[PDB]
Amino acid sequence: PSSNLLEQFILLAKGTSGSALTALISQVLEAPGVYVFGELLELANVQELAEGANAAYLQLLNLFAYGTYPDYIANKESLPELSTAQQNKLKHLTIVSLASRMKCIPYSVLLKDLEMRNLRELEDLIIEAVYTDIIQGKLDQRNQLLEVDFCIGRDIRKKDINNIVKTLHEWCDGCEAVLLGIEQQVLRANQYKENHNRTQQQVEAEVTNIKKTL
Amino acid sequence: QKVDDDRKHEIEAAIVRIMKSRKKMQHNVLVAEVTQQLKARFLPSPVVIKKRIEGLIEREYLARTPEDRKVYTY
Amino acid sequence: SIDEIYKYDKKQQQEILAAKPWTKDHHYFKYCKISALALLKMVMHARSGGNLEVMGLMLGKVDGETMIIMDSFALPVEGTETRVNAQAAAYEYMAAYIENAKQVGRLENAIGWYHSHPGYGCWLSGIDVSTQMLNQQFQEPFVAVVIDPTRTISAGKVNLGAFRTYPKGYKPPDEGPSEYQTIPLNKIEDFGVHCKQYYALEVSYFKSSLDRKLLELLWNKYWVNTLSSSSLLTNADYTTGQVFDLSEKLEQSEAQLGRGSFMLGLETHDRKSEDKLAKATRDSCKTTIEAIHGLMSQVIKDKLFNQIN
Amino acid sequence: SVMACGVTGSVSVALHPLVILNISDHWIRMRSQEGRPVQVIGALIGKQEGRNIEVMNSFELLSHTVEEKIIIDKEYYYTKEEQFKQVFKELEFLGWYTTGGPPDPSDIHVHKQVCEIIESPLFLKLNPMTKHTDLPVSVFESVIDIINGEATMLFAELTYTLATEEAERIGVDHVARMTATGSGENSTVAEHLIAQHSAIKMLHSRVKLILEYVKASEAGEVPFNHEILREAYALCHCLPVLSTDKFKTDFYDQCNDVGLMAYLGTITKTCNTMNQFVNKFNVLYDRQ
Ligand SMILES: [Zn+2]
Repeated sequence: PSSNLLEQFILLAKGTSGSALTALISQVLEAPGVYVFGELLELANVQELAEGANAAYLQLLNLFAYGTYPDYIANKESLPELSTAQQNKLKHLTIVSLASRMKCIPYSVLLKDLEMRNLRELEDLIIEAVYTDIIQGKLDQRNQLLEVDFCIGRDIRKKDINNIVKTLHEWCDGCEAVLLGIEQQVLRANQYKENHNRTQQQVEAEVTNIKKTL
Repeated sequence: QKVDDDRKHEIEAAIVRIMKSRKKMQHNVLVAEVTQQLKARFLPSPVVIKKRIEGLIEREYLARTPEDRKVYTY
Repeated sequence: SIDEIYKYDKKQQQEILAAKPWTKDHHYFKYCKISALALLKMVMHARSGGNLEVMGLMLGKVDGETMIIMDSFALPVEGTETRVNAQAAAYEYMAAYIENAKQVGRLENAIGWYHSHPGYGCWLSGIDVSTQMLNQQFQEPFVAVVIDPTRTISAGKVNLGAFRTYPKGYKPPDEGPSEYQTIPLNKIEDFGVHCKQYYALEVSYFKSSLDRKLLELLWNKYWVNTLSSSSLLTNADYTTGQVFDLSEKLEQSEAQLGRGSFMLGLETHDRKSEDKLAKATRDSCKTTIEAIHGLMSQVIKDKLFNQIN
Repeated sequence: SVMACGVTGSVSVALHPLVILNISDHWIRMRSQEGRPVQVIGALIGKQEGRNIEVMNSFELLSHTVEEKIIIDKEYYYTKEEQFKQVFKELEFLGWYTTGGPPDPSDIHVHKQVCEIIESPLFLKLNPMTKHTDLPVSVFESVIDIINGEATMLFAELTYTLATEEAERIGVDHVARMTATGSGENSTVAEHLIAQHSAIKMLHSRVKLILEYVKASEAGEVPFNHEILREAYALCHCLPVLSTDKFKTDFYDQCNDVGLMAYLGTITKTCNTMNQFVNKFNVLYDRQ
């Protein structure tokens, strides 16, 4: 029901805004389920807040859409104080970014990037994130690694599109290169078949010539 | 009737117990062994045993297969 | 020309049937070419409902030492052959089919019979030997094709064995393929008794249009997903069995070759022992190329998905 | 125009590979017999359960061209129907098939005759001269539309599926494996590489659709399709499947094992050639 609630908040944001819109943003960041905030960022009232005097909530939303937990820790003064749900959601987003970048996550990176002093708390947060259908994977405690098979994505509106286009272009170029390579190998196989064929009728021509000779 | 039924299940016990420790046939090989082992009991009765061995095909336990009576459930 | 084989030359067939070169040599027919259509139809009929013992007629023609199968079809069997043979209303059906084909186009006549061996191997039993011997009396040539629907799952592929019988009293001069097949205890007895009364033809499939059609359809709908790991060959029962069978075949070849060195002037042994070496090598080569194709599809896909960019 | 516009399929049609193979064989043989790709006409049989139609088998029909019109030998069709009654009774007639491109003003008459035969026939047309990667098979139904005040029969394309069983799957997979093998060896890796070429092309087409959509979204469209572009970006981040030392250890492990097996196969082929060379050499000059 996260998508339905987010759509309802979008519809409400087309009207009421200001102090109410900040309350809606706080509810979004506190209500579990919403793992994507790109829907809210494109609303014209978010831009209205951008030209509006209030900016702490908008900076918090921008960091939730693009930044990670260390960015919030650095901005602990310029951002509104988070709740337990908001902190857990931001940590989940940071773990999501880490998993998306690299699949097998050592425990050292998790402790460093999330201010995790106790590894038990790290395990609790990891299992909480997995059990809420956010990330799918396996944990290796002997190697102190977090193997993530699948993870959700992050928001993309402003600057990551160029990277996506570059990534898509690289994939398209790579697919074309393999397609051309397969065609070359097929042509080589046909040439080898022709060469094998060419060696054949020469033998029969050699045989038939001797048959005519005798 | 009781002793006839006794004989009729004793012959089945003998045929299964022997042919489980032995091989099989194609048309007429196993009948000889069961007649030999039932020689000391009573007459071979080839027609009765031939009619009875083909009644187990509706089941398994080395049957014969309804479509062609030659492939048994080995 | 891929489609040249589909051309029917009636006068040429009549000329071959008048010449009867097979009467001059009992090993005359060496090759069996089967259309993709006939293969599919016979395998589909053989599979029918799981493992059913069924049979049919094959339509085709002859070309030198090669027997060509173009099509196939089945006969009515009320009450699963409640009468003698799997024919019942056979003659009527056969004649009707023949005339209908002659009208709609098919001008190929009877070239043989096919039947299935559910899970017991491709071979000729005493009944099938006598049937193909009678099929060598009436309809001069004829070929007995045997299919294994249950081994199409077990072995994974399975070939459609094509066979021809020797006339009563005639001995194979030296023909000894030494080919091993797994035959059930209740079937291996009859198998060994009549095994030498016939020989196996080399079965081959001209690269036509019907074959590549099926290959495309499958790899464009069901096998379009070229993942499924990459090697079902990893299960070491089929390759290992072929490897072990190859080891036994060459071990027997050496034992015969070692004993054949003392006998000076035995030409038959030489030909047969070299024939075994050749057959064993091809089986290894076909197994090798299958594994090579398996890794080639593996390498191209695995390299792409993991580290494309 | 013989094609109906705005008409959706009313029944579901299930097709089997046997029908396609029969159509292909008919077309190939008629091409071989009479030069150009002569159009073929046959019939469809199978099982129908209400609105679910399953085409399991197909056969051929005798046709004659008189007055520039294809007349189906419906007496031949009924004789062959009774002939099939002797072998299979559970299969019922479903429709007729032909070969060609778009429907021509000759197939309408044939479908009219077939609809005169049975209640509701199915029309299937195969294109043997296709060039795209899609299946050139389409199923059409009979629909009556009032065109210019006159009831004209039209063809409505049916969104047919292709149903198969385990048996047919295994058999066709075996035939594909055979097609991998060549005559002696005509083409073995060619089909294998084209097989992966089609799969890569299928994925390559999907990437183009995503790439075009992002480009359009950058200019117009919906600025953010929400869970879609979010996930599309996540799949571009999951694209580099991270590999560790063990996976490369196992990947090189598999390559070396079968590569050694490939080396053994080459040795086995080489010694056979050596054995053939030795046997021929022992007859060339040597005695005993
Ligand atoms: Zn048989």
